[PDB]
Amino acid sequence: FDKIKSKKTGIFQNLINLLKRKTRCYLMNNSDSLIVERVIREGRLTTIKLQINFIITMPGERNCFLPMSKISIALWKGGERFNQIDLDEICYGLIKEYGVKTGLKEICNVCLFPDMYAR
Amino acid sequence: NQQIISVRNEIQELKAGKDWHDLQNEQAKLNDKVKLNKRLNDLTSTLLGKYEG
Amino acid sequence: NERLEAILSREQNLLEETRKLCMNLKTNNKKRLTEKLIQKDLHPVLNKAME
Amino acid sequence: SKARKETYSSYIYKVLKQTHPDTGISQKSMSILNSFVNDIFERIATEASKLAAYNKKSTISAREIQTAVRLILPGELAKHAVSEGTRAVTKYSSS
Amino acid sequence: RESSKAAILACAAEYIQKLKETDEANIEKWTLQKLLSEQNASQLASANEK
Amino acid sequence: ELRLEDNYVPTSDTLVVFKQLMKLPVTVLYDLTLSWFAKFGGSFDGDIYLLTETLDLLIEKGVRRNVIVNRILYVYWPDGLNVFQLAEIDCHLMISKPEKFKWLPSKALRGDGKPYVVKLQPAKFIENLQTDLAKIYHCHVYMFKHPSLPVLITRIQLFDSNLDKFQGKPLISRRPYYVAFPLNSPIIFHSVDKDIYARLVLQSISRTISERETIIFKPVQKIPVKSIHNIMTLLGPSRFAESMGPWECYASANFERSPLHDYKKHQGLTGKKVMVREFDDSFLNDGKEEPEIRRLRLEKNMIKFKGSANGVMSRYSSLVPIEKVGFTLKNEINSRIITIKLKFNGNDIFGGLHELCDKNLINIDKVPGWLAGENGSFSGTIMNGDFQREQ
Amino acid sequence: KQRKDSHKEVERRRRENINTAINVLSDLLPV
Repeated sequence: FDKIKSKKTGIFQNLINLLKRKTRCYLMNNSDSLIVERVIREGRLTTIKLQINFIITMPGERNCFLPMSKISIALWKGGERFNQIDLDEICYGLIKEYGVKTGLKEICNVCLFPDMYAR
Repeated sequence: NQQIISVRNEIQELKAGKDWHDLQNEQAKLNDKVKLNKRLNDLTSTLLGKYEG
Repeated sequence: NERLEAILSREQNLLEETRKLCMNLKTNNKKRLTEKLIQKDLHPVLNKAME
Repeated sequence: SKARKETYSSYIYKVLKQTHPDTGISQKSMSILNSFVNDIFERIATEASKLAAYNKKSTISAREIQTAVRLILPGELAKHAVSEGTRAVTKYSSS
Repeated sequence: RESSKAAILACAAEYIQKLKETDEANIEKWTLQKLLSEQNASQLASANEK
Repeated sequence: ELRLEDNYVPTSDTLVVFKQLMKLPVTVLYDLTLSWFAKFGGSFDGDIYLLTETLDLLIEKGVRRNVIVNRILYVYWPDGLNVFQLAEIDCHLMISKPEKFKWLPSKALRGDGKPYVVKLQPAKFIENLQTDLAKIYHCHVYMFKHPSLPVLITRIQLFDSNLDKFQGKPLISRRPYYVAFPLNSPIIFHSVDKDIYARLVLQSISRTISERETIIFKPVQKIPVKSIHNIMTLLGPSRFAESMGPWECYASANFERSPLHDYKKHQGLTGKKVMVREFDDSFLNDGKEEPEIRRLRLEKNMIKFKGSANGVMSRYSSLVPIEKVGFTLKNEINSRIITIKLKFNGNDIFGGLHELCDKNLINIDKVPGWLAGENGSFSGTIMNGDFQREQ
Repeated sequence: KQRKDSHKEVERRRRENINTAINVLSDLLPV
């Protein structure tokens, strides 16, 4: 549990470092989830909002007896939440391809920087 | 009696090969990658309008 | 003896119909790789995983 | 553990084969006939050596056994017994 | 580490043809790599200029 | 359809089976024959109790084994015994004299190259194997567990019809074949024969075990092994496998006791004693000696060839004696590769080498592990200081 | 004719098999 908490904080701090100056970002929920944000220029001051979760669960009930962790993400454009099934599968695939570290940095690249990215 | 044993041995030999496993794993990877590309293109367009779902 | 002939024929036909699927899968995989995710619609994200 | 037990059952069965070749023996009957010979052996030998002690002679011998058997057996069986003992010992000494 | 001479010859032939087969695929992969790399470079240059 | 049943009678030579029967003691004969009459009866007239008292009175009179064997072969079952009894006698022979039989190992593998831990319920296996084999040959199969090991053993025998003969209609026998299965391991043990019948058999086991995913058998060794105990020790699911030779004490695991064990008798306080080694090579150079240092020299040889000072199993007999091993060293000198191939033969190679070490013909400190006995029963090539089993 | 399976024929099969191995190896050579 101690080492996994340390790793959790490490992943968050690395993401914060990779995003801090280009997009200010707010760790919240007693260090469990963080928020990032950029203003889309397609529309006049169109905002895009993303927040991520890394929850650690202590054992006791239903497979093993060890502490284990979970990742999930959420996205909004203009306050409008995007359907969570496809977003979760995106999180799943990109994390599996690039791990949590580079995978989540790249999730933020996708979600907070599409306008650059169209081609 | 010889021929039956020979053909049975060939039948057993075929399905345990490395290539038979590798091709299926590769096909699964292709399917995953194409689905991921579809989803990424769809969502980035949705972020940028001009989406035409 | 003729019963054994029949058994031999059965094993041979099932062997052949199982054999063809390997070539089917190989060609299908090659074609799908070369067309579906090599054309220019690839999301530049997956460029790293693809290389 | 269990030590090997003395028995005459093989000889009893063999003499029954000589008498009635087609006949078998029950286990209880075989124990009975195994006890027969030991009982007779004792009640002959004790009387014979007691008679030897009456003679005040050291050796228990053929005459003592002959006298003991002819004392203790009923007479009709005793005649056969002494005749068979005498002919058996004679056949032996003729070796 | 084969021992018998016949096994040695068979393994040598198999190894030879396997090397020959591997070379062609190794050659083929590079063209796809070139395509992907130039596509990524062009995409990034378009990103920079736009 | 063609599956046989226990009441059928095969044909064979009577004298050979008589000689086979003579190996067994009297008591097992009594038990086997009582069971046979109980299940099948016999030509003899009388109740089993009558049979019981006849057999009894025969044995307390001290009759010889020949009488009982002749009775069995000529009055009780004069025309010949059933296939079941023929299998049973061989079962008892194997159990009584295990060292007379030879085995080979075989490893079960699945598609991805992983070991396939075979787990077997006997009923499904036996019915499936019988149905698979009956379509090609007439087969009787008998299955049993070893009295003192966690192994299931199977005996397979094949029959065919008829040199010339009229309408007697028997089926002539053939040399049997054997297979064994440990409870939870990827390994299979089977007899040493390469006739097409054995190939058909082994192929049938490989076909029938699967039931959910394909399975194939890959041999791991080319030289047979005797004494099913030994091959079980070497390759069965156990602690000794991959801890052989100098590494046996971990398989024993008695050196260490559980942590909550008492303090004062924990061996750490008490310790032990050992001998100091010497490294400048004085061996080839050359009673002027005293007991204690010689004692610990012998202990050094003991552990180098046995792994424990007390010498966990004479002082030379090893855990599993090895009859043959072939090694092949490959070393690089001045960019030139050099081959040395050693071949040993005997009843216990490493015990003999240990004896030579005791007689001081070989230097202990320069005996490598592969020569000492680790990788036991595996002939192979050594490169880069790492053993590699021969293909 | 003469029936026999011993020396003078059993070695021929071994020689032929090794020769075929040599031939298949040689077929792959550049020259």
